[PDB]
Amino acid sequence: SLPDLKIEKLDEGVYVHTSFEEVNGWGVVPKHGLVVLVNAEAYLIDTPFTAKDTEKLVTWFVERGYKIKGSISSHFHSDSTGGIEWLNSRSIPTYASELTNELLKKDGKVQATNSFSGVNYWLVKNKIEVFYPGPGHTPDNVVVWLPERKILFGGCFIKPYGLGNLGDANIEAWPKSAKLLKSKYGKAKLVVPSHSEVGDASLLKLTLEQAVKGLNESK
Ligand SMILES: Nc1nc(C(=O)O)c(CCc2ccccc2)s1
Ligand SMILES: [Zn+2]
Ligand SMILES: [Zn+2]
Repeated sequence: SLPDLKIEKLDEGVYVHTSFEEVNGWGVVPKHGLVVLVNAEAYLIDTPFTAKDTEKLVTWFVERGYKIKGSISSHFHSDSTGGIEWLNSRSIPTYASELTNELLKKDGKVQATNSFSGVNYWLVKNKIEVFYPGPGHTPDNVVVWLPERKILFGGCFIKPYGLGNLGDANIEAWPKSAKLLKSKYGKAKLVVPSHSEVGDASLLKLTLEQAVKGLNESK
């Protein structure tokens, strides 16, 4: 009996969707993703945990005149991919990196129907960019950049106050990856993490600090 899916305007044409799980040992965890509008078309940046919540989310925007053109999953964990099966079931195109789909397959999960590879990928040319900084929270994690309003979705890689679940993490690489991300995206106006509140580009420095600290206090 946890809070319900929330949808909230972040900037013009950019919405944050927040869904909720109770995870043993952590308590209630929020999960943020985005819905990005381009004309009468909406793009999901990460899916909620469940089919149910992905249905709610899609319907919210359809009922407002938008076609759901596709969704992109920042990494293979359920908090980014839990809605792929329902989106596939609706013939909404789903995008994940080639590395994420191979991890979905190995984890016994349904994969995204469209895959991409490389450091930079345009989901929508000059409007929605995907960037791979390196392994960190997971081997596959990517971030999503909106050049318009200078908004960076960092997924579960942006971890300003603690790294979270390290089961699938690479703590060796994470400081390397986080320095790179800070370098590329220092001029972001807004940075959206998966599990804490939106902030500015200082969240990139905080993440780098948390990655260094986790490497150091790993010995
Ligand atoms: N679905 C969930 N993802 C994660 C994750 O680490 O990405 C969870 C751990 C909770 C946590 C999140 C942020 C900072 C500290 C702890 S739960
Ligand atoms: Zn994760
Ligand atoms: Zn997470």
